[PDB]
Amino acid sequence: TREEEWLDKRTKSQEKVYFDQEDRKAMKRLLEKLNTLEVENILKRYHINYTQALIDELVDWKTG
Amino acid sequence: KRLLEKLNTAPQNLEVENILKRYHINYTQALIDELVDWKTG
Repeated sequence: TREEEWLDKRTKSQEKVYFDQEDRKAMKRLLEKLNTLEVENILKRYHINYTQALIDELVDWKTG
Repeated sequence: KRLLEKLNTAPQNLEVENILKRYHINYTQALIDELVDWKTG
């Protein structure tokens, strides 16, 4: 017999769901607002899609 | 002058290739040769 806990959980649960969606929109809006290296060039010449991880290894491979 | 006139006239390839394998990206000998030359440069 604990109804106070029931209301407390309902409050935290619904608030999280509501603001969780708002967090997504907030990131998209601020990201769109903010929108408006040797290994990087060589790979672009070969028009090969390169991930950030691959760039790190090649740089480490040279320095190492 | 005479000696001056006379002077005037693989593993790294495997390392880079293995890396390109892990990312399953298309690799060509020209790219590997340049990266190898890029390492020495």
